Amino acid sequence: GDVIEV
Repeated sequence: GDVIEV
């Protein structure tokens, strides 16, 4: 899956 850091 993805790693999303915002």
